[PDB]
Amino acid sequence: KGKPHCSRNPVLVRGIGRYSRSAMYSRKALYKRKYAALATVTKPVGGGTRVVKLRKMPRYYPTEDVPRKLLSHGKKPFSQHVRKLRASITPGTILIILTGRHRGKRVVFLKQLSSGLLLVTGPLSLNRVPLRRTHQKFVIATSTKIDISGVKIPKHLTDAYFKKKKKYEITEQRKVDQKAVDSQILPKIKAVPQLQGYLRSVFALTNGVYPHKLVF
Amino acid sequence: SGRLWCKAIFAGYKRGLRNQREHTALLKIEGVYARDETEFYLGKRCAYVYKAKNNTVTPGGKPNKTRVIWGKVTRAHGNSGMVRAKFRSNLPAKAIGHRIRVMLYPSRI
Amino acid sequence: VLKKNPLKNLRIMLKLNPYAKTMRRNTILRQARNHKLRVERAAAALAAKSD
Amino acid sequence: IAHPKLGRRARARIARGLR
Amino acid sequence: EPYIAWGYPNLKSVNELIYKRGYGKINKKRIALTDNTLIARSLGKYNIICMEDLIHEIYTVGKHFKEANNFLWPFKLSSPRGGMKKKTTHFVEGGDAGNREDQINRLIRRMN
RNA sequence: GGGUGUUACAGCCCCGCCCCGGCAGCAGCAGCUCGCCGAAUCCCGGGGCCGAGGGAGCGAGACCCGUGCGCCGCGCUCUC
RNA sequence: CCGUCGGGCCCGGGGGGCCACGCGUCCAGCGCACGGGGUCGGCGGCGAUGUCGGCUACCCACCCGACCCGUCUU
RNA sequence: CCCAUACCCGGCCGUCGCUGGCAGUCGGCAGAGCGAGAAAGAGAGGGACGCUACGCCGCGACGAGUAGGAGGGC
Repeated sequence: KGKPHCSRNPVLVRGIGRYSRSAMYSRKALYKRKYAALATVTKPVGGGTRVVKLRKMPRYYPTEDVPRKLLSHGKKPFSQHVRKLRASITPGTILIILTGRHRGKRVVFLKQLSSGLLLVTGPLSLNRVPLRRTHQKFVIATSTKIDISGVKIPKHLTDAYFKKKKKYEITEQRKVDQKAVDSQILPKIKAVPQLQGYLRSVFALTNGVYPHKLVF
Repeated sequence: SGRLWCKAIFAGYKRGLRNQREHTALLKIEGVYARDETEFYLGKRCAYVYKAKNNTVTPGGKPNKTRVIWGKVTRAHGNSGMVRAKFRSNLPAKAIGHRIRVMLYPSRI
Repeated sequence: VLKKNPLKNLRIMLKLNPYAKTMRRNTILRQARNHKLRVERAAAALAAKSD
Repeated sequence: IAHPKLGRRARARIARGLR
Repeated sequence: EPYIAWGYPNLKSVNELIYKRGYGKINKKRIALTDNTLIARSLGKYNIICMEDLIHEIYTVGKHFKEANNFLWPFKLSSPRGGMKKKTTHFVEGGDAGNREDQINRLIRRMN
């Protein structure tokens, strides 16, 4: 019995510990600790009693089967993956959607979701975009920001809250969460001159405009 | 309600002087005229958009007459502005000198 | 067996050269030590250019 | 210690080191 | 001399060649060195039981170099990334053939 | 512009004594005045192409029949 | 006698790192993973009379290549 | 900076080599191993596939060709 103490040595580099395996021995107090070394179920029946067996043999065999495959190690299912992020895309940046039906719109980033998709939400009263997921790949991170460090984003919204169901109707659940978050961002974007006018615009490329030549 | 791609001319295939390898396309994007300017465009998804006679189903739309060939920018070519692209189908030769789009969405910004 | 590069792939190297662990456990504490000592001398020079 | 045929008696001292 | 480009290798130059391109001639079969029990199985009669031993025998030419060096398959280096100067003439007269004494380490970094 | 000559109201170069005068610093983010390198070398990011192979076993073992994340290899926690 | 970030498990004597850990006598299980070759226990669209797919096999177009075979003959 | 059928890496076909491996499918007459750097002993007082052995399987290396020779043609 004992509370599990967190790992002593911090990760210096991925794969390499900060302390050697000798200093580790002198660190866990290992010097003073030398440890010296179903299926049958009986059920009565109205006679006698019969002994049922769990998981009886299959009743069908295919004419041939595929062999079991070898075992790899590094492969993890998607839910266990590590979710990266561009360092420029901090909470408060203004993004630009590039692929969806809301392309060209200067949408406002709030937070990261557990699936790596960005919870981006331009003010619906400005950009006509709701609380929306968006893959961070298809997004240009502009160098403009707003301090949304005091905004209270709900907790019940998650990668299951924006998951498609299966004629799309706006639930009242959406509308209450919409105006709740817009009631906190809309004061914080009108604190900057022309900022609400900026988001109402749509991004486009004119003649002589080269994306590599310009910078965001 | 605006353009969301950069203009790019399909110059030719990756050729030698007496052999051409049609699984690679040389792209000339407007404005970029040096290798150091191509760093922005590496990996960007490109598209040769044409239109034909019969109708084709459209992702998120009605059957139009336009069709595309999707590709991507692989690596910078030459010493000034050109770049190599690789498409899912080797580009038809009747697209030489025609406008193909390079988008922005696989962006590293 | 798919040959992996011991220079790129760390634990392939440690399967062959187990001393490379402490070789690389050092030369990082040392580099984070000389980078520390460099910064202090660069900081102490700005105190000599004022007085 | 790293010899099979004539290091058996040697590395029995380590086996008690875990004990 | 017109066909080779030789020189004197560096300590790092040996490490990269044995690790990245090291293949042992085990039973007349080119086999990669992904495990030390492939060396110690064949070179164990010369106290070489690891790769650092095998490098120590090659780099510091010892009295078991011959069995050690014949154990390694000839290195299949790649084409020189960066381009040669001139394949034909001697290194002294601008070319690349001949004894480029210490500069052979630069050639390895690109070909390896 | 020319003449003169020795710092003059500019500078340049050489010798010795000045602790190799002293002080930074150092093959220099004055990101380029000129080298060769890494057991005296490590970190990090991006782009491109590929994923061939498919019964590797673990443990109760004779006091028991389970489980298929398993060899090598690195070190994590607990039995303080 | 001087020199050496010398060599001798840096000979012996008066803050940082060590694949160093039993007494005595003589001269073991759980998990993480740069680990014996890819997986997802991740998703999205369009689909009944005009659309979907058909490398190839029919026609046409284009870029690149490409002189007519058999034979005797250096 | 450009590219050869050259070199490196990866896939697939075939040939060649290892005169390679497999009769061990040894199951309540059972007890699941012989990848192990080191001349020799796990010695006795209910359970997928397979192995047309002229079959199946694993490693390496290699591949131009007239005259000509041989082999295989479900």
